[PDB]
Amino acid sequence: ARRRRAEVRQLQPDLVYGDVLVTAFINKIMRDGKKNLAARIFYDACKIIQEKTGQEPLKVFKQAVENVKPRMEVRSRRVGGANYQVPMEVSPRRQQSLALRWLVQAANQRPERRAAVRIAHELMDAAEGKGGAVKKKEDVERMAEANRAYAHYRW
Amino acid sequence: GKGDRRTRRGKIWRGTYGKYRPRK
Amino acid sequence: KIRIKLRGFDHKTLDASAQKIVEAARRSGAQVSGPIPLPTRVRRFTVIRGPFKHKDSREHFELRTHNRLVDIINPNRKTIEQLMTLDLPTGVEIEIKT
Amino acid sequence: PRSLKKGVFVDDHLLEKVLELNAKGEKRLIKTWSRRSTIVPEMVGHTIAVYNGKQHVPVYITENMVGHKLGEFAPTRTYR
Amino acid sequence: EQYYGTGRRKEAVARVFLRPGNGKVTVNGQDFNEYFQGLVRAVAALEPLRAVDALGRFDAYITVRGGGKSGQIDAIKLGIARALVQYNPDYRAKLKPLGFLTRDARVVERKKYGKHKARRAPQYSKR
Amino acid sequence: GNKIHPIGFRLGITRDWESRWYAGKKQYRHLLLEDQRIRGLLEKELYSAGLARVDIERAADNVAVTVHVAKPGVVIGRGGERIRVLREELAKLTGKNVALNVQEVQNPNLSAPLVAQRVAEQIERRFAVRRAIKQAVQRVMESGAKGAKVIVSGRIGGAEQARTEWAAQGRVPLHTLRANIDYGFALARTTYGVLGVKAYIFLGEV
Amino acid sequence: ARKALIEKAKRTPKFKVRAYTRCVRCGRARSVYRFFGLCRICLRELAHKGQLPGVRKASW
Amino acid sequence: ARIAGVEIPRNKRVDVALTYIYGIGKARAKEALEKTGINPATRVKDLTEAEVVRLREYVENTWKLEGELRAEVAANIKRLMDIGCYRGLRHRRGLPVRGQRTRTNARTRKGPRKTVAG
RNA sequence: CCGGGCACUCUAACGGGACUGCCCGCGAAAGCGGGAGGAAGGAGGGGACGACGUCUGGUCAGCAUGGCCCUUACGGCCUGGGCGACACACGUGCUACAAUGCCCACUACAAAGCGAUGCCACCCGGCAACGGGGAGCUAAUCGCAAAAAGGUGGGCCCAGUUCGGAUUGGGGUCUGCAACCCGACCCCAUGAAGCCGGAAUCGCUAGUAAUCGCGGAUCAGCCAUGCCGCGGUGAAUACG
Ligand SMILES: [Zn+2]
Repeated sequence: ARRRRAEVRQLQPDLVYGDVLVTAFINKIMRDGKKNLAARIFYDACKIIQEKTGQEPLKVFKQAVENVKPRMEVRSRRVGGANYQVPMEVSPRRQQSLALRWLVQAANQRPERRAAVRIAHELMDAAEGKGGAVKKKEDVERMAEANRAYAHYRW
Repeated sequence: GKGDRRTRRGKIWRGTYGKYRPRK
Repeated sequence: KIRIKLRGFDHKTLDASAQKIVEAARRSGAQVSGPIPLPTRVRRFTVIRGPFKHKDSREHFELRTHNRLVDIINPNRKTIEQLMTLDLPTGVEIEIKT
Repeated sequence: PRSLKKGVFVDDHLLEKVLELNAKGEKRLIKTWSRRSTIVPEMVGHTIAVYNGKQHVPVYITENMVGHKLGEFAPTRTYR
Repeated sequence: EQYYGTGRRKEAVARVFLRPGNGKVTVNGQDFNEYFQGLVRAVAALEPLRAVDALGRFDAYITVRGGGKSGQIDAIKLGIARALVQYNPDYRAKLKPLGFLTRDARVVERKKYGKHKARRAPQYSKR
Repeated sequence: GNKIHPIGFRLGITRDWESRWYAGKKQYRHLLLEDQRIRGLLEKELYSAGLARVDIERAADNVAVTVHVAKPGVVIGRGGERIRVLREELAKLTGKNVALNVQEVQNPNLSAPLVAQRVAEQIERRFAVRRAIKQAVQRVMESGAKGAKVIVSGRIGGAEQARTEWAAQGRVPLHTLRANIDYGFALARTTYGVLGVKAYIFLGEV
Repeated sequence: ARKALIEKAKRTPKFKVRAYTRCVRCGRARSVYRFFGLCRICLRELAHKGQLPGVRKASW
Repeated sequence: ARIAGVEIPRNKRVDVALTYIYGIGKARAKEALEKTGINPATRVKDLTEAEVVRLREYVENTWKLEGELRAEVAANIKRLMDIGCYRGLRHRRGLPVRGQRTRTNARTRKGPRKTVAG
């Protein structure tokens, strides 16, 4: 991005819920190219909440995920002494993706054999403020602020 | 797994025929 | 009724090299089978430029034997004469069958 | 592991001057380089002068030492 | 009574015949849900006939063959999105914003020397 | 080197191959064997007339030496004299027997290769290294040429100092894969180390 | 490569298991293409004009 | 359940539960459920009394195993020793035998990396 | 499939289409914001092409080529041996550590190439590599080939495990004068390390990375996981 600020890729509206950001999630499980399996993988961890519960995973991903979405983070920074950590108001598109870059990561970490489970079972704990991901997100929302000791370099 | 000479992808990798790798 | 194959080296040489072997017989044997295309097959060699090391630059080399067809439909000796040994082309060769 | 099939091969440099030798209690240490000839039974008594690419080496053959090829016992290069 | 709508994509021919009233697909046999095995991404070819409401009102005969199925659902897609205007060159309103009318540029690249994957360059150690 | 060879770069674009025969396969490997067995001499002994292009005709058994030669006369020979003393060497190989036919070359000062060996003979001459080159670039230049370039290399005057001396004029656009050009290369075995020279010639263009 | 080895341009080895191709001109052994019976080098500089009819600088 | 020479496929599908003998691999594994005809699936925890006996009886008699097999091999090697055949020569120094380079690699038949200096 | 018919695919061969021209805002202008319509853009995407010169970069084992030097030999000829060692260390990769996985059974879409004692449909002996006999092709119209991933059903249940296949014993097919030194391949057995890798560190901005599978050349068969290409499925992200 040294010449042009670049431009964001946009996608199709899930052949299901009718949303695309989820296309991403469904693709954040996508691994190796086989979104085929991953297609369902997500989908099922839904009808396994319509099999394991009776509330369509709409506010789950929603109200939950957006929580796993870091309201603020820390970064490096060099001057005359070193690369001092800096607290700064996170981005949207960043905060955003990190929702999933964290779901699918600490979500496949949870030991529940089949992809599906870990999936459903994660959105779960997520849509409750508990379990895997939310730590990191917080872990850092917490990291930042905890490092509020740095602001001389504001940004 | 790819060297399991005696498996599908085994003879399907090395690219050969044997007991496990049939004709049809 | 008169199969005429002719692979080649040039696209409209060959193409034309027989395109003279067409419409005459479209008023002699009855008609023709038209200037028949036919998918062309190729060869390649891409090799290491200059000996020793380097490699990575081989440079590519094609070569096409463009198989072409035009087949005159139905003889008639009028056909056999209407584009008989009534030849002309050089860059191409021909296979005669029926 | 190993394989010959229908028509095992014994070099007729030794196998040849082997059949003849035998006729008196076998010869007395053949000299044919041939270290690529299947070891054969009747020999069992001889001694082989097989090459080493520089050297010729002793090999009093046996029937047990048969399913072999003269120099599988003829160690080429040199180690420690 | 009859209309048309061809379709190519990523290398996959696929004319989308259509004699309205409904729209039962018949790709090389296997009715719609048999050729492309209910893979989430196959309910996308007819996607165009879904923002026009024709869907259950425009019968069609879909056949196709040319490389790989992931694309075919897109190849065919063209005509099933092409039909609604072929005969109805009016339907270009609830057509455009969806670009189901636009061709699919995306294609495949090709391996040049000093490479592994048409771009995937090897590696070196210390430098 | 960081260049190619426009001749190669320029084939189906403006320099149609020297050889013509088709088919190939069980064939090709020989047709281009003998083909390259006639060059051993042919356009070598007869270079003293036009060692330019050595075009070949064919159709199997239908050999030919459409060979182009500037000096249309150290050949043909009074109605057909050399055009035989050599058919008798044309068929000293060709079991197909060719229809040999010397070709009338125009201003040699437009025939790159010609110049190459030219300035080359004119380089074995020790005679005006560069000056000749300055001449060359011009001859060729004024003799119609729209561009002209010559490039001797490796040792000069026996310079124990290997070097490459430039020289061209008008305009010599290569990259313009189209405008058509022309090239040529020769040599010069020396009492100090064989070297060689190029020879380029842009022209009408298109 | 040199002329101390043209005992194959003939093809008469001694067995069906001996035929070091030898490139027409290059004459070396290491790359003797078949379709042209010469060398990978030969392929380049020659085809580089009209010494490989039917050829061309391959691109696509 | 002890089938072959001191062996015990327990709670694990008889099929492979047999490849638990220095003489059985998934090849002979089925050639058992054959001349034996036993329902291959169903764990051993369901294996009848005369069934265990048959393969027991068909396997112990049909192939040379464990003790016998093990030490039989000890011989071949023990063989290639006395006999100058290279094969022996290699088991002699504890290094590859059928056809490998030995500049590098072969860490398994040569043992754990023994570094030096140069 | 036998007619029957080019409207459709593709076939190789021509030419048409895009230029910031139209749309409207900034500006002196280039042109930049966005839109119109367009199959498409603001150089559609990918190549082929690498300036005057640079390090005396690389090769005289391609050949050539100035000269130095041995010449019953610092040519050669043949069999044999070596280039393939090995206490080790580096480079690039293959395979895998697995359950988004491995395995079996039934079914489907690749494009580009390739084949005359040369690829080889089939019937049939063998568990098998392969053998014996044989249909069409001179190759859009026969075949090498079957694509695999994947879809469907089902076997495994978190195990150094039906993961993974090193290594090793034994029998055996094959080219071939000959596979001990060193040939691939197939069958049985054996089944090793490896539960994702210290510091450090390599690739890619899209149909690319990733994953899957196909052919090619040299080539008797072959140490190819290499190389040169095709294509199937198809991301992430770039504040600055
Ligand atoms: Zn050569």
